[PDB]
Amino acid sequence: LIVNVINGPNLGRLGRGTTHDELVALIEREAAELGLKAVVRQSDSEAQLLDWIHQAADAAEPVILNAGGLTHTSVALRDACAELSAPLIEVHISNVHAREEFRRHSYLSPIATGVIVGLGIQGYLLALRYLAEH
Amino acid sequence: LIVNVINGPNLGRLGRGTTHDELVALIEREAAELGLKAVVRQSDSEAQLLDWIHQAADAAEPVILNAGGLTHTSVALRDACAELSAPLIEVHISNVHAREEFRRHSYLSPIATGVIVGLGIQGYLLALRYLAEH
Amino acid sequence: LIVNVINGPNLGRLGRGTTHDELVALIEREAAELGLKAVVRQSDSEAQLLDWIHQAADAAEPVILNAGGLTHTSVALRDACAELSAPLIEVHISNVHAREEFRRHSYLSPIATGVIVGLGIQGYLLALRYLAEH
Amino acid sequence: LIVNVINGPNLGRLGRGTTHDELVALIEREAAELGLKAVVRQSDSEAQLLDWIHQAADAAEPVILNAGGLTHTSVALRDACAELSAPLIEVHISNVHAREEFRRHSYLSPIATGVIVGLGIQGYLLALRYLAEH
Amino acid sequence: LIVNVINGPNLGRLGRGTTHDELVALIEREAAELGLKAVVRQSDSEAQLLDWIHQAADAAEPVILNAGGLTHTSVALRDACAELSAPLIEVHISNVHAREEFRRHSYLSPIATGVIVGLGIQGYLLALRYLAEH
Amino acid sequence: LIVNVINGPNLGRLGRGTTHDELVALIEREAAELGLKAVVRQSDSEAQLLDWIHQAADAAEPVILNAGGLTHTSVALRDACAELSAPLIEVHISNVHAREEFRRHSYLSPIATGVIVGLGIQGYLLALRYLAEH
Amino acid sequence: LIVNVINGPNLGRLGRGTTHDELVALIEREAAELGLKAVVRQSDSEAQLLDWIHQAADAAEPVILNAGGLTHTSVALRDACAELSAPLIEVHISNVHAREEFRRHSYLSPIATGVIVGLGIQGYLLALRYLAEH
Amino acid sequence: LIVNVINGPNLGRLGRGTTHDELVALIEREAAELGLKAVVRQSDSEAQLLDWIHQAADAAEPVILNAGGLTHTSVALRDACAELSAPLIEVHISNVHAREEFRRHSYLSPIATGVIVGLGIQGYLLALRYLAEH
Amino acid sequence: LIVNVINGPNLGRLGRGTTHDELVALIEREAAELGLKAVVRQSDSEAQLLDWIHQAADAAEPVILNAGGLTHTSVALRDACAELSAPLIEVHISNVHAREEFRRHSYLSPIATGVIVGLGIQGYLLALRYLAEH
Amino acid sequence: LIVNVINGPNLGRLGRGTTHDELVALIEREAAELGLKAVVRQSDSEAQLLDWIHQAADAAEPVILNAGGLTHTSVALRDACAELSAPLIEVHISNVHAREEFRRHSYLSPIATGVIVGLGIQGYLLALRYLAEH
Amino acid sequence: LIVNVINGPNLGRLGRGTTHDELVALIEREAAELGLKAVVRQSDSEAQLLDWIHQAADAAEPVILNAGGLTHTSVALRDACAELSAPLIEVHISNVHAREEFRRHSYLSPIATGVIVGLGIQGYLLALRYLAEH
Amino acid sequence: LIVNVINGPNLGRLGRGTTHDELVALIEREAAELGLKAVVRQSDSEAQLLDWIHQAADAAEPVILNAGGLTHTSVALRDACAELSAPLIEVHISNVHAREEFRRHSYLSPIATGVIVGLGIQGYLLALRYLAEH
Ligand SMILES: CC1(C)C(=O)[C@@H](O)[C@H](O)C[C@]1(O)C(=O)O
Ligand SMILES: CC1(C)C(=O)[C@@H](O)[C@H](O)C[C@]1(O)C(=O)O
Ligand SMILES: CC1(C)C(=O)[C@@H](O)[C@H](O)C[C@]1(O)C(=O)O
Ligand SMILES: CC1(C)C(=O)[C@@H](O)[C@H](O)C[C@]1(O)C(=O)O
Ligand SMILES: CC1(C)C(=O)[C@@H](O)[C@H](O)C[C@]1(O)C(=O)O
Ligand SMILES: CC1(C)C(=O)[C@@H](O)[C@H](O)C[C@]1(O)C(=O)O
Ligand SMILES: CC1(C)C(=O)[C@@H](O)[C@H](O)C[C@]1(O)C(=O)O
Ligand SMILES: CC1(C)C(=O)[C@@H](O)[C@H](O)C[C@]1(O)C(=O)O
Ligand SMILES: CC1(C)C(=O)[C@@H](O)[C@H](O)C[C@]1(O)C(=O)O
Ligand SMILES: CC1(C)C(=O)[C@@H](O)[C@H](O)C[C@]1(O)C(=O)O
Ligand SMILES: CC1(C)C(=O)[C@@H](O)[C@H](O)C[C@]1(O)C(=O)O
Ligand SMILES: CC1(C)C(=O)[C@@H](O)[C@H](O)C[C@]1(O)C(=O)O
Ligand code: NA
Ligand code: NA
Ligand code: NA
Ligand code: NA
Ligand code: NA
Ligand code: NA
Ligand code: NA
Ligand code: NA
Ligand code: NA
Ligand code: NA
Ligand code: NA
Ligand code: NA
Ligand code: NA
Ligand code: NA
Ligand code: NA
Ligand code: NA
Ligand code: NA
Ligand code: NA
Ligand code: NA
Ligand code: NA
Ligand code: NA
Ligand code: NA
Ligand code: NA
Ligand code: NA
Ligand code: NA
Ligand code: NA
Ligand code: NA
Ligand code: NA
Ligand code: NA
Ligand code: NA
Ligand code: NA
Ligand code: NA
Ligand code: NA
Ligand code: NA
Ligand code: NA
Ligand code: NA
Repeated sequence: LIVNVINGPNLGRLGRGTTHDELVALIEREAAELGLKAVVRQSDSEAQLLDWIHQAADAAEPVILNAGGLTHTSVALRDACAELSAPLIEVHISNVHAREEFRRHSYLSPIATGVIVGLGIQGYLLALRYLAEH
Repeated sequence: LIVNVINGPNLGRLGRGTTHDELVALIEREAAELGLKAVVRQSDSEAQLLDWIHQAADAAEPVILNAGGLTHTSVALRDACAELSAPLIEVHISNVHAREEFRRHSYLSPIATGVIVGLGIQGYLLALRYLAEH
Repeated sequence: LIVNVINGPNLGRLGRGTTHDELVALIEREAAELGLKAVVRQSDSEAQLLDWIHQAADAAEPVILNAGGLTHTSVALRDACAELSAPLIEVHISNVHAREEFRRHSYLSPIATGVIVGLGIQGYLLALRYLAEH
Repeated sequence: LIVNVINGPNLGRLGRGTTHDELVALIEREAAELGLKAVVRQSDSEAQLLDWIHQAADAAEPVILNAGGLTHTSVALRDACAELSAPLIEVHISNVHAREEFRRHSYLSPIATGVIVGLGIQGYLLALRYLAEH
Repeated sequence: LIVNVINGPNLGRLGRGTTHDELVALIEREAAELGLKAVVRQSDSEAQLLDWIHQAADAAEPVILNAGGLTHTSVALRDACAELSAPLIEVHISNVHAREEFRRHSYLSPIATGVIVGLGIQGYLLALRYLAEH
Repeated sequence: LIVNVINGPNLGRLGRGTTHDELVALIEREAAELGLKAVVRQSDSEAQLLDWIHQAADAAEPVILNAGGLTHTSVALRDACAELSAPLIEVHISNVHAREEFRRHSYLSPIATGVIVGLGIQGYLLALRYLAEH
Repeated sequence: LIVNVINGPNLGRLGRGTTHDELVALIEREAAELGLKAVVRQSDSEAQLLDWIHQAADAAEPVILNAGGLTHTSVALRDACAELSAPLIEVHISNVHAREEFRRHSYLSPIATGVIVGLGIQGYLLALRYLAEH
Repeated sequence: LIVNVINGPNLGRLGRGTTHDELVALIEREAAELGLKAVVRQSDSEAQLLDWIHQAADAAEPVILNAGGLTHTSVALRDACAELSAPLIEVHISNVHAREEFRRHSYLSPIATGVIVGLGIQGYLLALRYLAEH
Repeated sequence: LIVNVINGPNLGRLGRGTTHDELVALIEREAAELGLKAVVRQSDSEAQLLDWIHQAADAAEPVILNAGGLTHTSVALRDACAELSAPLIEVHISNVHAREEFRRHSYLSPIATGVIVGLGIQGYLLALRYLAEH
Repeated sequence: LIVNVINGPNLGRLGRGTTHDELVALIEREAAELGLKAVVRQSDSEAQLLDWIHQAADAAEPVILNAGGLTHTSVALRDACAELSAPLIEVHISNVHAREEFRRHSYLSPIATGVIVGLGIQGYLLALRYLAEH
Repeated sequence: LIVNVINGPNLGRLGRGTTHDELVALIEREAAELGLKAVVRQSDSEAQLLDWIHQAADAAEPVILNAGGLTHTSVALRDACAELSAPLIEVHISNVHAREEFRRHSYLSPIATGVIVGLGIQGYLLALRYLAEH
Repeated sequence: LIVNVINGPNLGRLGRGTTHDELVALIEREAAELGLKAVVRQSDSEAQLLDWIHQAADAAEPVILNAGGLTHTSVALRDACAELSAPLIEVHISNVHAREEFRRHSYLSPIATGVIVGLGIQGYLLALRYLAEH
């Protein structure tokens, strides 16, 4: 039923095409179509992201996570995500493999159920659809 | 309209859960639902895979590619895929980031539109859905 | 007399065996037995940890620090800890050397007085005992 | 006209020679002499630094940035700084090349207009003078 | 009841502060206070160290081990230590992380229960106290 | 009073914008304004550069050095520069961190007082101003 | 009873001492002496090797494999070999450790039961003898 | 007299400027002018390339080889080429040193007589001319 | 006629399945069957192993060597083994390639005639059989 | 019309077979046959080589360059060569890929039109022929 | 007056040219000529070498040390040698830089006064002469 | 009879203890005592050093070479030195192994007869004595 979509640093700057408010609206609409409720949250603060992941761990709710630059750098976020019992889908809007070498390593991928990159904002919608069939 | 799904070495051994024939049937059914025609092919021969990629290049048809172990090893396959003008979506059934370090490098990812890993056979269906909306 | 025990990200999630509140109680009891006063604080926010380290620097108070994942990643925390004049003991509950390779590097160890790993929550109590004899 | 000077973690601890309040006063005085207005801000919180960089991006204002330890570690800060359209000058008080090897890599340098290191607090004043002539 | 304390090469040269004979006396006194019997042995010969570890394996006795330079170099010692069923605590007098890079790798740490470094000879006494509570 | 500005290989090719003769004129004008005398010299010969550095060592005169490609390659030049007692400021016109990886290492930076990169020819003028206040 | 001996690229060129036909005859003779039936096959085509490995997986038959240069390069072959339930013995005629560094890594060794190198064609016969006693 | 020109994977796709059929015609014309007979063959199959190299080894005929992506990846092809007694000239149309780092390593170069890169299809003609004078 | 079997550190601990005394008995029985005399020796002391290798060098006798952890670490043992004129077969009971990365390098393999790993104690018997046919 | 052939350090020592004077004569003869004028120069001085490259840049003349050991070491020479507008062909007499690993990296190759190695002094003549057809 | 010459593993095998007994005689003769007394000792046992180094530390006597393979591998020997107050000269008979890469690193060189390699047994005599003038 | 002593960049700056003129005098005196003639030359120019090495190659005269920083950087100097038929002794005044890591690699050591480091100016005199006995 409930799916958490958690966006990390700089994702509030989307579109400055699709803005973060637009993304929320798109996700909510898709979720309803699939019979799910999407809770979409964004923060530039690692501590706030950690708190949202802790809550999803306690509730056994799935998480779709685009951690922004913290993907590549945060062991703390990995440690929190490792506690999740429900699925964790990592999403990147851009194809990180076509950019700098440092973007090709993720602390999150090894502990995620799966990873979608380079499909733009549709990545989020495809992750929802995976969770609805699972 | 037409989407090519190309599976590389050892993918004929799926299920020995879901068999390769079953996967073909699942993909075909999903494609029809989306208004697409899926052409699904599998080979253990790099040369045969190259030929199928060349044909998709000449026809300007999108490709969903699970190259199996060649993902990690074949520059020749990368070179062929670089010629494609329509989208290229790389799919892995397993989460390659939760396995050996060598599986975490792909010669294909940098030249793909995007990459889906770890979502099992649903990865193929989600890639179809991306192409139908694009 | 006064010893600061500072716990970083995810340490509030201990026990979800020993909870963080239990750990506080254990530390306080041991401190009193040794003739010390323990001030035990936890935060998921790097900025908050930095502030507590700055205060210990200004007061010339010893610090027992379990920085969680920031151990492996934060130069900022190292820089703050380098200002401490009293002893700094790094503690990890788990044996970081029996886990992923990335956990085997610490930005803090080179600037600490010493390091205790893998002795569970007793590590904290043993660090207190070192400080009481020093 | 307006230049933002942004100082990151631990820079509030300057002088505990020149204190952070003194640095602000020095910068403001130099700015006025050059016909500029300097807005000088410091934070130990990455999220707060990100917000200030976002604002400078939206206003098309130049930034002089001493990110402290985040220089070496934060992809998130790089990503925010990449959005700036006006110049970005990276400043370090110390000569990072005469210290530990890890300080010799910066996530910011590749995206900065230029970089001044090792000239102490005069680095800030020299960066102002560059911006006044540009 | 019985704890073996095993010191490797060059540890007989302690104090030429605290000498190796003094260390033995300190350990024995602490052990008695904790209700334990400490058997403290030192050798510069890897073969002799191996024999003492084999005996502790056969007797299921805990070991506190400061292997000196062999920490960094001996796979043979690791292999012997891997046979121990009771706890193994690695101790270094100095903080190996504040010295040459080569001292920051240990063949023993991954197979130890835990590791104490940089607390001087008190490290041995703290390891005894861990074993008495375990 | 006297400051030496030493330019290495290929710097005579500046402008083929600002030519090397123009740069000399700009530097001389700025120096006079600051109450300094600038001696500006350029050579493509490492031996000649070494001789000029030796002379500045013997006279205890400050040096502003843009060694061109020798920055990245010459231990001999580092060794000569290490003898200087007065300040040494390394200047690069381009932002070397936005170019090939090999340009991001300098044999000179560790032994320089400070380093200015990416501010174009103004880097030289800013280095003069540092020396006038020091 | 049945053992498959599979030789990869360039092994048909043996002796141009012992030729590949001679090797087949030697293996067959040894197999009969041990009460086994040896099926010896060679191909320069990875796809053909994969097919033979798939068949041995389906039949639960042991495999003695000299993959030639594919040893060092093929993840696809590793993936096929990982499916085998009966033993897999890797054989090299030459001592790969006395040659180029690249020959000292094998994608197959980690998944093999064991590995024999440098014993010439007797390696094959010794592998047969292992399988007869197992 | 006879020279073999062997082209590997994707070289049949030349011109989709100069097509592979055109290249054959150009080579044949140049060969005749030099008093040579050129046998030009292309395949996307490693096994087929191996067979052609084996035949050139048996006939003691020179080889001009553009192995395409296999240059960078195939130990099997190196092993076959090592058997050649007549000269082996490696040719690349593109300048592999101006592309991705992975293209700057060749398994073939160490065993070739020489290597021509970046001179386009004229590289083949220049290799013929070398063989005619040798 | 005479073959030396030399076992290094920790091999006396075999079976605490097959014990070291049992292994000796098995080897002796196999040797007699092959018309050989096996001299089997074990030591945890590198110096003692060196002496036995020196004696085999002086007598021009073949050696089957399982150096235990010294395989991975001892240049001294390599240097002694390099003096042997008769064959040297390296044996490991376990498949070192399926364990830690550090076990995948041997100082001995490059100087050995050949290497058998992962075939358990039968490895020793197979090495004897090689020497009997050679 | 005019082609510069520039030889770097130690190339004056050719033949102490073909001497440097002989090479000049061979090149001049070939050039005339092709309708070109070859200007062949050699120096052991990097500064002198730089000057000759600067002149070829100013005249928009092609360069055939064998930089000797500077190939592997000089960023200054790369920087000068990057200014050339006409083609730059790098030539090595020896096959650098069959020698020490350090010879397999060139600072020049990425900025050259193409590279010929291992064809002896004919490499120079083949480079002339490329330039005559281009 | 007294100089210790300490030879490590395998040095007793010299000449099986100059034997170890001959070397002793040569050293003793040279020492007497210089007014010194040479005590020359050899062992294959690290523990024995450590003891001899400890004694030289306690007596403040200079040491000429050829540690054989332990040069490259023993931190324990480095640690003992670091205690010496009188000079320490490292000697190798062979030129270790012309052999395998692993021989080009020494744990001893950084703590030695100096190092002589590749001058054969004369290296020992030259080291004596250094000590006589110092 | 004749020995060349060649000093590279910055060696003319010795003593600004022993000056370069003093070193020449010391060497000449020692040479005469040994029945040799020493020709001692110094230059900061690589080209000049190359010329002196070429002359020693042509005359078959031994060389004692302290190349200064070029030791670590010049392939050209290595190439010239490789031509020498008489002995080549590399000398460093300082112990390069006790300094920066980059000083621990020499392009010259592999091609030298031997190497003396860290014995100060006596290194030169000891090298002369080696050549007199050889
Ligand atoms: C571009 C984004 C949002 C980002 O912040 C980067 O640091 C990251 O490498 C990729 C990213 O998460 C994305 O493409 O979604
Ligand atoms: C398991 C598959 C099919 C494979 O062949 C592996 O080599 C590859 O690393 C991952 C893979 O492509 C997949 O999970 O789809
Ligand atoms: C498990 C803890 C708390 C942690 O957060 C990890 O990131 C770290 O590697 C180890 C750790 O600090 C610990 O074991 O105390
Ligand atoms: C010393 C400062 C402020 C810092 O925090 C360090 O992490 C950084 O490497 C250098 C630094 O930014 C500086 O010198 O300004
Ligand atoms: C200093 C000691 C004893 C030692 O022998 C070193 O090799 C090791 O790195 C650290 C050490 O074990 C210690 O500090 O106890
Ligand atoms: C471009 C310059 C002058 C140069 O020669 C390069 O080798 C160097 O990497 C940067 C440089 O010194 C500069 O930008 O001033
Ligand atoms: C020599 C062989 C057959 C081979 O093809 C090489 O690529 C490989 O490194 C070793 C090899 O498999 C062998 O020695 O059997
Ligand atoms: C472009 C070609 C043909 C190729 O297939 C690449 O994999 C290779 O790196 C270079 C290449 O062989 C060539 O430029 O001829
Ligand atoms: C397990 C043995 C005996 C050993 O001591 C390890 O150090 C080595 O990596 C492998 C080993 O020699 C063996 O498996 O025979
Ligand atoms: C042998 C030559 C001339 C040379 O000086 C080497 O440093 C270089 O690696 C190769 C070389 O340029 C050549 O083969 O032409
Ligand atoms: C050859 C010697 C004696 C040795 O034992 C090697 O391990 C070492 O690399 C060099 C050596 O010490 C020597 O040449 O004196
Ligand atoms: C100090 C010297 C002269 C030098 O120039 C350095 O570059 C080199 O690393 C060591 C040196 O050659 C020496 O100590 O003789
Ligand atoms: Na929720
Ligand atoms: Na990871
Ligand atoms: Na999209
Ligand atoms: Na199709
Ligand atoms: Na890639
Ligand atoms: Na699925
Ligand atoms: Na407090
Ligand atoms: Na560190
Ligand atoms: Na505990
Ligand atoms: Na502002
Ligand atoms: Na970067
Ligand atoms: Na300042
Ligand atoms: Na005991
Ligand atoms: Na380890
Ligand atoms: Na202590
Ligand atoms: Na001057
Ligand atoms: Na450096
Ligand atoms: Na400028
Ligand atoms: Na079969
Ligand atoms: Na592997
Ligand atoms: Na054989
Ligand atoms: Na043919
Ligand atoms: Na190679
Ligand atoms: Na062309
Ligand atoms: Na014997
Ligand atoms: Na080796
Ligand atoms: Na067995
Ligand atoms: Na010209
Ligand atoms: Na390059
Ligand atoms: Na030639
Ligand atoms: Na003595
Ligand atoms: Na070292
Ligand atoms: Na000698
Ligand atoms: Na001379
Ligand atoms: Na070298
Ligand atoms: Na001296």
